[PDB]
Amino acid sequence: QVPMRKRQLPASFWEEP
Amino acid sequence: RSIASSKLWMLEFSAFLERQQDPDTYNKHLFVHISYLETVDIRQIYDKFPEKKGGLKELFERGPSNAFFLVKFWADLNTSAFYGVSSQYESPENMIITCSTKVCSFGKQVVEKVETEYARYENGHYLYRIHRSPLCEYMINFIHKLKHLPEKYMMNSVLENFTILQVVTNRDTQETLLCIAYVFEVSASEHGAQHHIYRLVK
Repeated sequence: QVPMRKRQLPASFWEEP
Repeated sequence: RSIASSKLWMLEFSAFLERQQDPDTYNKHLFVHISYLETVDIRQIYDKFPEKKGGLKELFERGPSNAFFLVKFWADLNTSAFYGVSSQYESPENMIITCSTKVCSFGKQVVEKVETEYARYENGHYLYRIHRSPLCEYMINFIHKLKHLPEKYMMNSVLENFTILQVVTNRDTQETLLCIAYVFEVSASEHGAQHHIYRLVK
């Protein structure tokens, strides 16, 4: 299982509005 | 701009808890709520959703690509009781559409619901609606289990392998009208439900 935060996602993905 | 393809536009989405105090008084708690868009490489999420047969990779390859979105929810879990889901769509065409919703644990489908919805004409366009559809038992228990985990790190760790895939289709032509992938976190104590919406590409 490759953790989601090591995948290439926009930084917004962990920035809760 | 919005969760909209050429032929369908999602106007509203919500999952809720409803309580009846007295015959004239109701209370409602929204778990999640939707009323320029960054992109996400769809290859980054393939393993979170089922493949092989009617898979997410197969669906995107057949396209159209302008119909594939990813929604990230920070869900508000801060709460006889009715658990429901409501959604509303708009289209410039009068069609008969089908909504397939698949709940997945570890990329493995676990619940599937198909629904057919018909249009109502309004001011030049066509509305489709799911109203107060009962949340199925798997989801209700999953929410209760989430709320019993010892800390938010365990809830969010569990939620990393929880996804929902929604495919909306024209029932006649079998064209994909909207495809939405849902990923989840728990919102941080007094933040309320929040979301980001992404276009899925490549």
